[PDB]
Amino acid sequence: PEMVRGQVFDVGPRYTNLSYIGEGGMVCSAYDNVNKVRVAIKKISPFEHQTYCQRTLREIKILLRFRHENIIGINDIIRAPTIEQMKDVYIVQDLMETDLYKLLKTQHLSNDHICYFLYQILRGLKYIHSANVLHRDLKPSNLLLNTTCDLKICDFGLARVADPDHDHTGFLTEYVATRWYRAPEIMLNSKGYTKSIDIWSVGCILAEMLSNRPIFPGKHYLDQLNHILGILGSPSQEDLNCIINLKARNYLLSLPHKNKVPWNRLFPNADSKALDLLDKMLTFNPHKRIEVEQALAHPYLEQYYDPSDEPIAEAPFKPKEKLKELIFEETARFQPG
Repeated sequence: PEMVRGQVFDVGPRYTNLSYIGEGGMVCSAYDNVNKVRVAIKKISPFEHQTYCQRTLREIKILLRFRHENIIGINDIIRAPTIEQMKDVYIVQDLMETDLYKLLKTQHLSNDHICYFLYQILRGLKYIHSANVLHRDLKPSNLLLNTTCDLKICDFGLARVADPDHDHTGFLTEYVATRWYRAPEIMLNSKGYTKSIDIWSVGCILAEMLSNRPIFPGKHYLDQLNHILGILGSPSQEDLNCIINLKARNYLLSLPHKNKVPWNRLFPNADSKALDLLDKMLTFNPHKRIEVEQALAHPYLEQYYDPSDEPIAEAPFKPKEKLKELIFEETARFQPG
């Protein structure tokens, strides 16, 4: 049994020469003796918990169905031959040089790189959204990059089927996405069941690519809205009229007027077309926010835009013990024979 930091990392004879990558459960790289490339392997041990089972099953199901150049695939899944003996699952994925979190911490991005990264994010997102799926946790660290800057979206653990008719909820209740990338409506009146949630996150990522700093670095859940409104300025009457919930609307009406910070002041070196797109992605009113297909068609991305090479999904998506069986069944295809 292969060990890494005194923990079982039991990936069998196919995968040898392991290195600790990080405890995201545990991630290691390994040499794939069939394909003769190094690969990334994630040990998952979810079987005690409803929620870990749920996220693991949901994610395996999604990644196995999706097939897209800008979405991480599952290459293999390793587990014991029986439910009884299955205590962990190993997911094998392409080893990627880096991720956009890592890259932003150290590397200035040229406008060509920002454009290309944005294109690839949106291309992948077009596919996701076309499958009626919301990623719901887009952020730099979930955007993987190889040495030639090919980008792949990962981590669908928090994804959901879109459900715009049931999106409404009360004020300060919802926690969807990672804070800095969370759309204002999540705090106000949204369960994050609409595609606009992901576009907001992409907007935030784009801003972060322009400056290497998060645009809305909320210190905590509540501060996040302070940041958003500090840049977007006070919502318009029309946008407030769109919020029927009184607690949310009256909270916003209670705030002192704040003016918009012009994007070309926040990002003086940015391409003007990039800022135009950014503006459209970081629109306060999620109904007015650009959608993924419009974003791909924006002038900023004209060098790459090619709808015929921006595929959509063929097959949109519509207790723990049973989830273990479903995880066991979902991973069956990877067993010998």
